[PDB]
Amino acid sequence: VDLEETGRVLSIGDGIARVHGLRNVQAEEMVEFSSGLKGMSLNLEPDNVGVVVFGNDKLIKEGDIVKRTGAIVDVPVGEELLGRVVDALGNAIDGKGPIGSKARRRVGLKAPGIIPRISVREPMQTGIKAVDSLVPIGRGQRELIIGDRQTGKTSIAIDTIINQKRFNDGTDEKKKLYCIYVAIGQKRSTVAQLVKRLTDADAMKYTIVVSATASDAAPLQYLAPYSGCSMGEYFRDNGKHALIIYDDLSKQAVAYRQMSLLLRRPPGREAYPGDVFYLHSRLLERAAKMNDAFGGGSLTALPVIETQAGDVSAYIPTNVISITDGQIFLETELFYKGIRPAINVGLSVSRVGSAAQTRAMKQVAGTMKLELAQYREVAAFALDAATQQLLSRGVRLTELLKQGQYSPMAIEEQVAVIYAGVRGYLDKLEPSKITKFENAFLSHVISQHQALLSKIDAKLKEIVTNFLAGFEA
Amino acid sequence: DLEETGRVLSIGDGIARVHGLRNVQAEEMVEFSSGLKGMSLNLEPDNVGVVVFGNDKLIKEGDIVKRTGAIVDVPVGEELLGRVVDALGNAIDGKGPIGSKARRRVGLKAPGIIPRISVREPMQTGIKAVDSLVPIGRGQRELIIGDRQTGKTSIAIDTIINQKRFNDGTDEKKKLYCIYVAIGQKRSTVAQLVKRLTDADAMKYTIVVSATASDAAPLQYLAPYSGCSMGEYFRDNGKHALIIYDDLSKQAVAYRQMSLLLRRPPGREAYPGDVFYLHSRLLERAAKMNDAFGGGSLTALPVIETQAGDVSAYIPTNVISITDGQIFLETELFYKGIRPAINVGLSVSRVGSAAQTRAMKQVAGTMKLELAQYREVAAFAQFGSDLDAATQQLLSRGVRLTELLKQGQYSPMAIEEQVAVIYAGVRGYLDKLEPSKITKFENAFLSHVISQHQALLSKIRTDGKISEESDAKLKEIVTNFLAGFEA
Amino acid sequence: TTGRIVAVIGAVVDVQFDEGLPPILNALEVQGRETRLVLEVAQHLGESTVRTIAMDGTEGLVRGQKVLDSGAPIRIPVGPETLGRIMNVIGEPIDERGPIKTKQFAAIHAEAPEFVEMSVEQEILVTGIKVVDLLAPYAKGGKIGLFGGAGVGKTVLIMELINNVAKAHGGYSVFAGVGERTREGNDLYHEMIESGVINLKDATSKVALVYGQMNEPPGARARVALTGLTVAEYFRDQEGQDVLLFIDNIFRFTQAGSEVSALLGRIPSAVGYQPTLATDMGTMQERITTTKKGSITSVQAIYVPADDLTDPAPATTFAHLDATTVLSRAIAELGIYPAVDPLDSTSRIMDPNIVGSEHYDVARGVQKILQDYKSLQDIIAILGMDELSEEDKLTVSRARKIQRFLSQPFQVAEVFTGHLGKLVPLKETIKGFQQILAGEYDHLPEQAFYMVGPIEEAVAKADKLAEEH
Amino acid sequence: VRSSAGAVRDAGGAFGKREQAEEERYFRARAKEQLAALKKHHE
Ligand SMILES: Nc1ncnc2c1ncn2[C@@H]1O[C@H](COP(=O)(O)OP(=O)(O)OP(=O)(O)O)[C@@H](O)[C@H]1O
Ligand SMILES: Nc1ncnc2c1ncn2[C@@H]1O[C@H](COP(=O)(O)OP(=O)(O)OP(=O)(O)O)[C@@H](O)[C@H]1O
Ligand SMILES: Nc1ncnc2c1ncn2[C@@H]1O[C@H](COP(=O)(O)OP(=O)(O)O)[C@@H](O)[C@H]1O
Ligand SMILES: [Mg+2]
Ligand SMILES: [Mg+2]
Ligand SMILES: [Mg+2]
Repeated sequence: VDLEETGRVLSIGDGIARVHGLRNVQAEEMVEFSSGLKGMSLNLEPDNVGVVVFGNDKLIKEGDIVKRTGAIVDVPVGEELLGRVVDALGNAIDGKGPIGSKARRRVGLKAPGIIPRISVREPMQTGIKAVDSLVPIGRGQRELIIGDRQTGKTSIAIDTIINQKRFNDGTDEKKKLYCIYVAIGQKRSTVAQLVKRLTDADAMKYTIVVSATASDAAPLQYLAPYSGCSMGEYFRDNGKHALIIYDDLSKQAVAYRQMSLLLRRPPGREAYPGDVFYLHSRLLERAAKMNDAFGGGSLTALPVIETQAGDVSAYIPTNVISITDGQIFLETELFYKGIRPAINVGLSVSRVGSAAQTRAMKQVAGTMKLELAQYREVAAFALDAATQQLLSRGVRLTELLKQGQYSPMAIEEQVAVIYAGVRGYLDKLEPSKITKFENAFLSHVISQHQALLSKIDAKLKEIVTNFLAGFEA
Repeated sequence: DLEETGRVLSIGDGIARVHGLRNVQAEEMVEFSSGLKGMSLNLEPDNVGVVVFGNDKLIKEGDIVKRTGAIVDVPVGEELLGRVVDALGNAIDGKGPIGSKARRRVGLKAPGIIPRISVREPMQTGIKAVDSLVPIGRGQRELIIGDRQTGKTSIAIDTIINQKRFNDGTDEKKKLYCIYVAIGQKRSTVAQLVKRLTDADAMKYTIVVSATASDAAPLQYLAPYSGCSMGEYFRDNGKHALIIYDDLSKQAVAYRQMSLLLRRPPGREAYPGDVFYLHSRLLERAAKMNDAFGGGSLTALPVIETQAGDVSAYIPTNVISITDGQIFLETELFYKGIRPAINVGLSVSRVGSAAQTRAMKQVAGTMKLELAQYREVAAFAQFGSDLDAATQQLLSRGVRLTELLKQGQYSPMAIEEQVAVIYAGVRGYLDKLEPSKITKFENAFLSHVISQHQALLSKIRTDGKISEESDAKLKEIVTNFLAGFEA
Repeated sequence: TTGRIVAVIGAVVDVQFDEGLPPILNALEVQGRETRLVLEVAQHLGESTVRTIAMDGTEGLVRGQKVLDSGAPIRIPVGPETLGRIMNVIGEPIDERGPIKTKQFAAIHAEAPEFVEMSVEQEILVTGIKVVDLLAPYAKGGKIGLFGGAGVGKTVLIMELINNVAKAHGGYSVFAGVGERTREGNDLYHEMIESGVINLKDATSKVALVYGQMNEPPGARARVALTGLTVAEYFRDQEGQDVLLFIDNIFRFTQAGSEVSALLGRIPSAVGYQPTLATDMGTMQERITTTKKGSITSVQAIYVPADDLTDPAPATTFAHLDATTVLSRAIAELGIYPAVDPLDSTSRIMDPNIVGSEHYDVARGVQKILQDYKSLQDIIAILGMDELSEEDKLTVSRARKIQRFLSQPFQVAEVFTGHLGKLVPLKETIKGFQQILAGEYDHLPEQAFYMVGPIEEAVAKADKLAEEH
Repeated sequence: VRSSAGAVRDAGGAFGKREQAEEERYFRARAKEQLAALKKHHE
C-alpha cells in the first residue's frame, strides 16, 4: 500500500471507519472504499483518519483499502438538475438517467461578504394571503418556518414553489424563480407524495428535489442542506434567482449529533456538538442578494424547524430564530380553531420589504395590518356589550386570511378579497359564511371580471362595490 | 533537584502540570520562571497540578518551577488599614509597600466550641430597617441577598461608613475595623467604591481586598480567605472587625473554573462537591471570642446574587444554610419606593434581640409586631371599604411605620436618632398624620431634637436604655413638636 | 521557526515544533494556502505539541503541512488609516479598496488597564431618547449594555445611537460586527457612505469598521471583538480625542468560545458553556474602558438567549456595565418602541447628586406609578376596570399615558413606519413626564402620547384626532 | 411572602390576555368620550 494516497480500515462501526495511512489526505476530502462506497475525512489524527461513510457502512470490513480522491467534497450544479430528484451527493434517484451537468461546486464554500451584496429589492411571492400581505418575503432573505409537528410547515413551502409557475411561464426573465426542496430525514413515500404534488402542479420543471431520507446514513443527511445550497448558489452567482427550502433543519442537527458523537467529539448541550449554531449559521448566511457587479442574482432560504410542544425557547429553535431575518410561527391551537394556514400573525415577523412587496397590496394590507393589530388588543373577548364594534372588522379579516391548499393566489386576486373585508362590506355577514363567500366571490371575479384584475382605485373602487353588493344577496 | 524543583509538562487554561517537586506540600505556594506564583492543589503520582496566581499565558512547556516551602499566606496587621490590596495582599493603590510585620496562612481553622461566647454586642449598620428589625451582633454572619441592583452593596457600604462615629471616639470597645472584599467586579466599580469610602473618611479604618474580573480565577477564589485572615488578626488581638464578601456567587464561579479544569468530578450546576465546604470553612471563621480569649470578634456580611429570586439555587442554598440569617432585597419593593428594598417578612437575624441595645429592643419589639399584623391585612388597604375599625387601625399604623423604614443612601443614623423616630411611630404620634407627610415629619422632628435636645439624646445613648424619666421627656418633646408641625 | 500539523478536528489544530515552541496566544501562519490562515496557540499539550484555534476554515489542511510561528500574537493595522475602511479579525481589508498602508500595528491581545489608571468622572451623555435619558441615562466615557432576546430591537437601538451620538461626536468611532448578519454589515457600510460618515474620496472618515459575522468559524468570532477593541485602544491612548466603541453583538464572543471548548478538552460547565466563561469575559471586558489616558464610551448589544436574563452569558455581563438598557418582548409586543423595560434598566448616575433632584424625583415617580400599575393589573384580571376605585383608575390612566410617552419614533426606523424620527432634549423629557404625573393631561386620550417626540406633539396629536372624530 | 406583582400578565395566560383586552376596552371607550369633549371645546 502507498500510505500517502491510500489506507486500510483499522475498525468500522456505526458509520465510522478509522483508517490507517492516507497521510496526504485533506480535512473534508472525499475518499473511496474498495467496496464502491464514498466517505469524508473529518478527523485527521496522528495515527488514524476518522472517515464518515456516505452510505451503507455495514459493507466495509477491517483491512479494506481506502483511497484518496484529492477533492474536497463537491456536487454537480447547473440547470440540468431542474426537474430531477437527487440524493445528497447529486446522484439521480428518479430513475430518469444521469445528470448531464458540466459544472461542480464545493459543498462548504464561504457565503458572500459585505461588498458583493446589495439591499434586498424584489418580492418573493408565496401566493399565500397571510404571508404576502402581513409577513412579506424578499429575494435574498432567510425566513424561518417554525412550529410543532403537523401545523402546516411543509404546506407553506409547497404552495410557495407552486406559485412560481405564473412567473416561470412568463416572458419577464427577472421575475423567474428556480426552486430547491431539500428533504432531510423524511420517509421516501412522503417525498414521493411531494414530487407528485409538484408534478401535478407543473412545478417540477423548475424545481430540484434533494433528498436525504430516514434510512440514508447520517453524513448524507448532514450534507444535504449544503449540497442543495450549492445548487442554489449556481443560480445566485449566474444572474438568476433561486428559492431553497430546508425541510427540516431539526433532523439535520440530529444527524450531525450522531456523526459527531461516533467520531468521539465530546457531547455538548443536549448532546449536540459544540458548534451546532455554526452548522446552521454558515448555511443560512449563503442566502444573499447580489449587487449588479456580481450579477444581480439572489438566493432566498426558507428553513423549517420542528418545535416540541410549542417550545420555541428550545436550543435548536432559538439558534435558528436568532439567525433568520424573520419567522412564520405556526400553532396547533390556531390550526384546530380553523385558522389555516395556522400563522400567528402577532408573533410572525418579516424584515420591512424593499418598499416593493407590491403597491396596491401595500395599500389594502396596510389598513389590514393596522386593523388587525387593534383587533388583537381586544380579540381575547371572543357576554359582550359594545366590545363588539371593537371585534367586528377584525373577526371578518381573520376569516379572509384563511386559505386552502395547493391553490396559491395572484397578488391582484389577494387584493380583491382583502379589499372586500377592509372596506367593511362583510361587517354584517355571519363570520362562519365568509369562507364560502370568498371562494364563490373569487371564482366569479376570476371568470367574468378578468379586466378588473388589470394594471395590477377610482374606477376600480366603484366597480368592486358593484359586484360585492349584488353578490352579497 | 527534582525534590525542590520541577519542570512544566503542559499548560493550558491556567493549569500547569509539573514534573518533579517531589517534596512539595498540598496547598503550597510555588514560583514559576517568569516570576508568577502558583499553588499546588493536586499532588498526583507523576505530576503536580498547579493553579496560577496570575497570567498563566506566560508559562511554557519546560519552564522551571520551584518550592517556597510555605502554605499559601498573606500579610496581616494595622499597616493594611487605608490600603487597597490584591488577593495576595500586594498594594494596588500606588501608595508603596505594605509595611507588614506579620503574615497569616489563608486557610487556618476556625475557632472551636470553647473559645466562643454567644453574640451579645451590637454591630450597628445605621440603617433603621436593619438595626430595628434585622439586628446584627458582633461575631455574627448575616447574609445580604437579592437579585442584581436591589441595593446589596449599598447596605455594606453604609454600614462601613457608620463605624466612623465609634472609631473617632474614645470607647475602644465600640470600635470596628472594616474589610471590603471585592470579587469579580470591574476595576472602575471598585475605584468608585474607594472614592466613596475616602470621601466619607472611612478608608482610615478599612482594608479593601480586590480580585477583579480580569484577575485569574485562583486570585478570586483566594481573596475572601485573604481578607478573612486580615480580620482574624483583629479578632485574636482583642479587637473587632467587620468583613464584607462582595460577592460569594462570583467566588464560587471562579472555584468551579479551577475545579473543572483540574478535571475534578463535577456536580450540580457543574460546581464541585466541595463547594459547600469552600463557603463553610470561610464563614465559620467569623466568631465572637470570650474574654478568656481576648474578647474580640469578626462579623461577616457575605453577599449573594440570586437569579430571578431563586434561593433554591445551589450556591444561595449553601450560604443561607451556613449563615445566622439574611437581609433579603427585592426589585419590586425598590421601585414601590421601599428603599432600602428590604423584605422584612423574608428577612431574619437568628441572634435577634441579643444584638440590640435596650432602647432599641423597647421600640423595635412593638414595631415588629405591628408590621407583622399589618402585613396580613396589607392587601385589604388597596381594596377594602366596609371593613371594621380594628383592621383599619392596623392598616393606618402599618402604612406609617413602613414610611419610617425608608432611608436615603449614604446617611447612616446614630442609634438614639433611630429610636427617637421609631418611638414617634410606635407611641402613635403619627396616627393622625397623612402618610405622604411622614418623611417630612421624620426629617423635621429629627432636626428639631438634634438642634435643641442633645441632652436627651446623649443620655439615651450613654445609658443604652429609655428610663421612665427619659420616656416622660421624649413624650413631651414629640407632643409639642407635632402640635406646631404644618406651618 | 517551522512546525507541522499533526491533527485537525474542526476548528482545532495540533501542531508539533521540533525546536522553539510558540508561546500561548502566538499567531501561526499555515503554509501552502491560497488565502492567509492563522492558528492562534491556545495550549501547550506537552511533547513539543501545541493546540491551536483556527481563524478561518480548516478544509484542505493536511497532516505534515508546514506552519510558521510569527513570533507574536495576531497584529493588525491601527491608526488614522483604519478610518473609512473595513477589516477582518486578522486585519486584512475586506472592502476591496486595496492595502491598508499603516505605519503602526498592534497585538489584539493586551493587558487590561490597572486599578490606578481608573477614571472616576461621571457626566451624563444625552441621547435624545426619552426612556434612556429619563430612567437610566448614559455617562460619557461609560460602559453601556443593550440587552434583548431575538428581534426585540438591539440593532435598531444601536443604529439610532450611532445616528444620535456618533454623528454629533467630535472624536473617532469604532464599530465591531461580531457574529451577526453579513447583510447588516452591508446595510451599515452603505448607510454611512450615504450620510458622509464614511467618505470614500478623502481622509475625513470618522469611523473604523471591523467585521467577523455568523458565517465565520468560531475562532474568528471569538477574536473579532478583540480586533475592534484594539483599534479603539490606539485611539484612546495615542491620540487626544474621545472614542466611541459600538459592538453588535458581544454575546457572540462568549458563544464562539463555547463552540470549541469541548474540542479544547474542557469538561462543560452549566448550560453547556465553557468553564472559563467569566474570566474570558473579564480579560476582554476590562480592556473596554476609559482610563486616565483617554475616554471610550462603549455601547454593546447583548443577546439574551430565549429571553432568559438569568442565562450565564448575559447574567455575567451585567457586572461589566455602568448603564443597562434592558429590552423586553412583552413591551415590544404591545407596540412600544424602543421596547425598553422601565423597571429593569439602570444607571450608576441615577442619583440626585449627579442628575439633580428634579430629574431623579420624576424618574422615581414614573417608576413608582409603573410598579403600582403592575399590582393593579393582577386585580383587574379578576375584577375588571369599571369596578376599580376612582383613585386606582387614575393610577391606571396615568401609568398608561406614561408607558406610551416612553415610546419614540427613531430616525433609523423611518423605514418601517414612514414616520419621522424625533430627538427630545433632556429638559423637555423631564417636563413632559412631570406634567403627566401631575395630572396635567388627564383630559387627553392615551393614543395622543403614542409615538411622539416632545409633550407639545402629544397635545397637537390629540387635536388632529379630535378633528378625525 | 415573596414579591409577585404583575405575575398574571407575565404568564401570557388566559387571565393575562383577558385583562389586557379589558383595559383596552375601557380606554377605547374613554378615548371616544375624550375626543368628543375635545371636539366641543374646539368651538
Ligand atoms: N392551509 C391548509 N388548509 C387545510 N389543511 C392544511 C393546510 N396546510 C396544511 N394542511 C394539512 O395539515 C396537515 C399537516 O401539514 P404539513 O404536512 O404541511 O405539516 P408539517 O408541520 O410539515 O408536519 P410534519 O412535517 O410533522 O408532518 C396535512 O394533512 C395538510 O394537508
Ligand atoms: N437606600 C437607597 N436609597 C436610594 N437609592 C439606593 C439605596 N440603596 C441603593 N440605591 C441605589 O440602587 C442602585 C443599585 O444599588 P447597589 O449597586 O448597591 O445594588 P447591588 O444589588 O449591589 O447591584 P449589582 O448587581 O450592581 O451589584 C444604585 O444606583 C444605588 O445608588
Ligand atoms: N425602534 C424601533 N421602531 C420600530 N420598529 C422596531 C424598533 N426596534 C425594533 N423594531 C422591529 O424589530 C425588528 C428587529 O429589530 P432588531 O434590532 O433587528 O432586533 P435584534 O434585537 O434581533 O437586533 C425590526 O426589523 C423592526 O421590525
Ligand atoms: Mg413537514
Ligand atoms: Mg453590588
Ligand atoms: Mg440584531
